[PDB]
Amino acid sequence: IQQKLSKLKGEPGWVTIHGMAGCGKSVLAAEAVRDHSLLEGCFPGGVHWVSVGKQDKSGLLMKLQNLCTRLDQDESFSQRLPLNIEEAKDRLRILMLRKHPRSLLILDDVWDSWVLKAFDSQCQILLTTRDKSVTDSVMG
Amino acid sequence: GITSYVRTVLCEGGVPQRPVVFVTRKKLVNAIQQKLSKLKGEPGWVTIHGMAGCGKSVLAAEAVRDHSLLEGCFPGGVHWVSVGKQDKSGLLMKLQNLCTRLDQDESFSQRLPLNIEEAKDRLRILMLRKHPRSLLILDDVWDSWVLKAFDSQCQILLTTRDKSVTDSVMGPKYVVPVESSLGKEKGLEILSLFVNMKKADLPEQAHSIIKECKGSPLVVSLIGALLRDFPNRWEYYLKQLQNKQFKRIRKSSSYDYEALDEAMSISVEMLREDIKDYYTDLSILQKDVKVPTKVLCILWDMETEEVEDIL
Amino acid sequence: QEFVNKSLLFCDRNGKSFRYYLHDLQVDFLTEKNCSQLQDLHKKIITQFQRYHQPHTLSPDQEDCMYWYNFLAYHMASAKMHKELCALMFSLDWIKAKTELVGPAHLIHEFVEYRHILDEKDCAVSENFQEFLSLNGHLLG
Ligand SMILES: Nc1ncnc2c1ncn2[C@@H]1O[C@H](COP(=O)(O)OP(=O)(O)OP(=O)(O)O)[C@@H](O)[C@H]1O
Ligand SMILES: Nc1ncnc2c1ncn2[C@@H]1O[C@H](COP(=O)(O)OP(=O)(O)OP(=O)(O)O)[C@@H](O)[C@H]1O
Repeated sequence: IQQKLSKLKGEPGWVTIHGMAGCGKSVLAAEAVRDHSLLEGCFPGGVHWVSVGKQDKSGLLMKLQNLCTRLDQDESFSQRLPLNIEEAKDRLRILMLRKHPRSLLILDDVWDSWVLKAFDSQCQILLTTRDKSVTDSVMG
Repeated sequence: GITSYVRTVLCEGGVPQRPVVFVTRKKLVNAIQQKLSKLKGEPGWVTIHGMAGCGKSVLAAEAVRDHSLLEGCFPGGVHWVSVGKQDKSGLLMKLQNLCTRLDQDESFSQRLPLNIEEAKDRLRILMLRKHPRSLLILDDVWDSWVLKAFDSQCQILLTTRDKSVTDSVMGPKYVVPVESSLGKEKGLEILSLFVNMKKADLPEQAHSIIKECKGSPLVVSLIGALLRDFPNRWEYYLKQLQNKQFKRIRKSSSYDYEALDEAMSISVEMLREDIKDYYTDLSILQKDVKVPTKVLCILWDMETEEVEDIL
Repeated sequence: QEFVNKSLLFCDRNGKSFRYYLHDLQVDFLTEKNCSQLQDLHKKIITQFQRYHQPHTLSPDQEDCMYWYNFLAYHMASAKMHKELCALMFSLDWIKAKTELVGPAHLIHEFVEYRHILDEKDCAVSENFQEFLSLNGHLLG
C-alpha cells in the first residue's frame, strides 16, 4: 500500500479504501501508512479525518456549513456560515487555497454520488466507502 | 514564456484543464491563438460553443496553452465561474455569490446585495479597484435575460450552446467554428492511452470500428471504457449502437448527461409551438443532404420568406 | 457488473470469463433474510429451465452445462419437492449425463445425503441406486 501510495508522485489521484463500520476499514489504513516520509512531501499541511456518512441534499448543505467552520478554528473570519452550496464551494476553496494549502481532507463513509459531485475536481483525495469501485465515478 | 506563477497555478486550475487522454487539436490551437490576439487590448466578445460532455472545455485547454498571448490582456487572472440555466431569482442569487467571490478574505461587510442594481454597483467597484484587468468567464450561458446585465462592450469570454450568442451583445465578436476533427491515428493514440496497448497491438476490430466511426474522440472514449470490462468484441457494441446507439439509451457515463435532449431541450422548449414542431419535422429528410430552402415550404405550409427566417 | 460495482458480488475474472461468487458470510446473510421465496425460486427455475432446455439435452457445450448437474438436485431438495427430486435422480439418463459431465462421486454423495430427504419407498429405491453406482466408476473418466 505504501509502494502504491508513492505512485501519485505529487500528481492528483483518488485513493479509496472500502468496508463497513466495525469491519476494520480504519484498522487497515492505520498499519499500512505508518511510513511518514511516504506522505511527508505530499501533505505538509496535515491530514484531517472528517466523518461524512449518508447525507441527503440538506445534509450536504449542513456539512458544508460545518466544513467552513472547521477551517477557521480560531474564529479569525466572520462567524456567519455559507447560505448555499455554490457559496460554500467558494469559501472552502479560498481557505484551502490560502490558509490550508497542501493538506488532506478525508471523507469517511461516502454513500451517495450526489455528494461526490461537489468534490470531483481531479485533486488528491482519500476517502472511505462501501466499494473501491467509487474511484470510477470521479476523474483522476 | 509561461511564467512560473502559471506553471504552478495550473495544478489547481483557474479554468478547467485538458483531459488525461487527448489529442491536441493542432488545426485549431494555432489559429485560435492568432484570432485571440486580434483583440489588440480592445474590448470584444469571445464565445466557445458546445454541450456538457462534448469537449467544450477540452478545446480551450489546448488552444490557449500560449501564456504570452493573454499575459498582457489579463494580468489580474482568469476565473472560470459556472453560471448554467438560471431564472431571475437564480441570477439574483448568482450575483450575491459573485459579490462574495471578489472578497475571499472578508475584508468588506459579509452582507450581500439586495437587488440586481446594487449587485451591479458592488461588482463594478470591486472589479474597478481590487480586480481590474481580469477575466470573468461565464460557463453555460442559456438565457439572454442574464446577458442583459453583462452587455457593456467589455472583454468577455463565455461558453454557450451556439457561437451566434455574440450577435446579441455589442463589441467585436470572435468565434470558433471548430473546424477540426480527429482521424484514425489520432483515435489510435486516444485508444493507446486508455488501454496502454500500442496501436500496433490493437486488434483489427479496433481499426475497423475507427473506419466506421471515422475516429471521433467522444465515441472512442466510450467504447474503450465499455470494452475495458466487456470482452473485447467491438462487434457487440457496434452492431448494438447501429440499432439505436447509447445516445438513445442512457447508460452510465462521465458525461453530465447521456441524452442530447437534456441540454437541447433548453433551446427547443424556449421557442414557439409552430417552430418547435418544425424543428422536429426536419427528421423526415434522408441524411445527409444539404438542401436548399424551397424544399421545406410544403412541409411547414410556410411561405418562402417564412421558411427562410425560421431556418 | 453493477452488483460487483456495489460490493454485493465478487468477481473472479477467468481471463475473458467472469466467474461470480459470494463470500461465506455474504451468502449466510441472505440465507437467513430470505424465506419461502427461496422455495418458489427453486421450483420456478425448474419449470423455466424445462421451458428452454431439457436437463438431459443439456450438453457439455453450455456454460451452465455442469451448473445444473451440480445444483438442480440441490434446488429440488431445498424446495422439498421430493416428488420432483425422485423423478429427477431416479434416472439412468440423468445419471449418465451427470457422470459424463461432472463425475460420480458427488452423485453418490447425494444419494447418501438425500436418504433422509426422500420418502420411504423412495429411499428404498435410492438405496438400490447407492449399490447401482458401485458398478461404475471403473469406466467413468
Ligand atoms: N489486523 C487485525 N488484527 C486484529 N484485529 C482486527 C484486525 N482488523 C480488524 N480487527 C478487528 O475489527 C475491529 C474493527 O475496528 P473498528 O471498529 O475501528 O472498524 P472500522 O471498520 O474501522 O469501524 P470505524 O472505522 O467506524 O472504527 C477491531 O476493533 C478489531 O476487533
Ligand atoms: N481532442 C480530444 N482528444 C481526446 N478526447 C477528447 C477530445 N475532445 C474531447 N474529448 C473527449 O470528450 C470528453 C469531454 O470532456 P468534458 O467532460 O470536459 O467536456 P465538456 O464539454 O468540457 O464538459 P465540462 O466542460 O462540463 O467538463 C473528454 O473527457 C474526452 O473523453
